[PDB]
Amino acid sequence: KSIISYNGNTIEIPEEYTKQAPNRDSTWAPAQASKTEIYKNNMVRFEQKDLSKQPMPYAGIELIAQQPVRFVHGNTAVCDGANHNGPGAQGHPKIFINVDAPGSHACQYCGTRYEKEH
Amino acid sequence: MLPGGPVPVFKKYTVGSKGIWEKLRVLLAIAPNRSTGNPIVPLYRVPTPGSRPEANVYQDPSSYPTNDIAENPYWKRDHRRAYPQTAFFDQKTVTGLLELGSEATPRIADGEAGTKALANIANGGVSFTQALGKSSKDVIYGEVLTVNGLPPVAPTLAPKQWKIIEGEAAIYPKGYPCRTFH
Amino acid sequence: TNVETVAVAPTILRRGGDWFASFGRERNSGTKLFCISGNVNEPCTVEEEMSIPLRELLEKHCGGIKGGWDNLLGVIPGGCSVPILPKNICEDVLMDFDALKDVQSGLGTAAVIVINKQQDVIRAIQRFAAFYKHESCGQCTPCREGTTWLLKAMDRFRTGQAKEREIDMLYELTKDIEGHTICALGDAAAWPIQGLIRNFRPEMETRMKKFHDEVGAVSVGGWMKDARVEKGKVVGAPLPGVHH
Ligand code: SF4
Ligand SMILES: [Zn+2]
Repeated sequence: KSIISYNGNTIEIPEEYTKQAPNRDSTWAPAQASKTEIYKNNMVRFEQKDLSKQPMPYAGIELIAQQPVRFVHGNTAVCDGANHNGPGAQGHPKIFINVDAPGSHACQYCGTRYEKEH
Repeated sequence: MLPGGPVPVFKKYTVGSKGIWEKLRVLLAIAPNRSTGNPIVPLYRVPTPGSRPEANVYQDPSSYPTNDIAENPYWKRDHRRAYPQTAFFDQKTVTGLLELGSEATPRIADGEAGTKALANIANGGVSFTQALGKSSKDVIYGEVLTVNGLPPVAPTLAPKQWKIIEGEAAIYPKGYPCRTFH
Repeated sequence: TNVETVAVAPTILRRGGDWFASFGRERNSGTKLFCISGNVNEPCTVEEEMSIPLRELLEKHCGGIKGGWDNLLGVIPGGCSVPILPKNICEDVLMDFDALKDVQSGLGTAAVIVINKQQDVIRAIQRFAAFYKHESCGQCTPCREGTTWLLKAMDRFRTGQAKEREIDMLYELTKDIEGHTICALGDAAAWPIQGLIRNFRPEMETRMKKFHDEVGAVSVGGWMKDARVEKGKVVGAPLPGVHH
């Protein structure tokens, strides 16, 4: 990608590093700065540096859309992101989701979805 | 021996010598009791803290009357909102205790008469020196000083009667310029 | 007013009043329809003077108890809004407001509900709690919530899924309701469980021991040791009452 600097020059950056994350291009929030506006404002400190080795973790908004929906019999689904493998809580506070309404419903802490069997 | 040593080597948990080298060490040691100080690898810090079995059975500890679920109201074990007030006593509030008395030893007239008697002192009606001179012997010797007439001493909450240990129990022998108090 | 309270009145006025005072004890005068029901030989509806003994009412105007007077576990003399009575106190207790009040009960609509020993009294009380849950108007906090807690507890005590100290917890839960409501339905939702606890405690404890032997150990709240939230549901333990 070729990003135009403010001072009239250009900023060449390869495509693998303009993506907001290795699994998603676009931003997932209105106030999020896109990588192009980042570079365009901060190339003085990116110039001789290697972009392969900079931190580029995966996004969760796309890895949680992949997770299959869960189902239940009733107007409630209980969630507690508990490991069940090691001791202690290790999860998030118990949350009872209402699932009577036609669509899926997600926990507010984790994005796991629940539905009323249909 | 005393309750504080000396103790041998085979009860100290240190890495020592073995064989002829032990005989040589006990020969060439100022005090053969003493240890190298290197801990014993099989024991010290084993099992490692990140592999203790006891963490799976662990549960948050508690005490009975506070973990009781039925007759355990908080307003009985709320010790913070029961905090003792900071009392304040200016000369006015002290002369009233002198000219008058106290709930334990009243000397006050009944009715609105005694009420205005309190009121005369609430304002500058009678002074502290005036009621110090108007105080009979039973007042002072029994409410300011002691019954014996002596003044009170700086009180101690938790008194300490000291005692000296000398000779064999003492931390240091007699010659040294330090001693030992119980 | 109650229907009967005005329905009688023309006759009390026509006929002089004093004879009505001649019925019953000093402050509990007159006649009172009694709707008997339950495990009685002959369920009936009858009219009698107040201060009549409970035992004559059970034996004469009806067919006595089904199975004999000593096949009696308890009796409820005012409907569900009144604590149950034990057999010891049904031997000589008059059916008036005062004496029933003197045994920590009361006369309601004078509807007697009888219960033999072949019955699960705990099933009767949890049913009354499910009723009051269904009839709470949903306005004031203690009835909205306390009734559902009481149901969730009584459904567990029915199978033993509890500890013994949960009964004293339950007594406190009723005291969380007994005076903090608007209407009287909150007190009426409390009292029968106070009467069960006061009298028939060992049956509760015995069902609990029966659970501890037949299923497994239990903690506060009906959580066992293998209980877990797996995939939106609790799986490691039975769940009493859930039907939805
Ligand atoms: S106690 Fe009475 S007023 Fe309050 S919520 Fe229950 S039914 Fe309604
Ligand atoms: Zn969740």
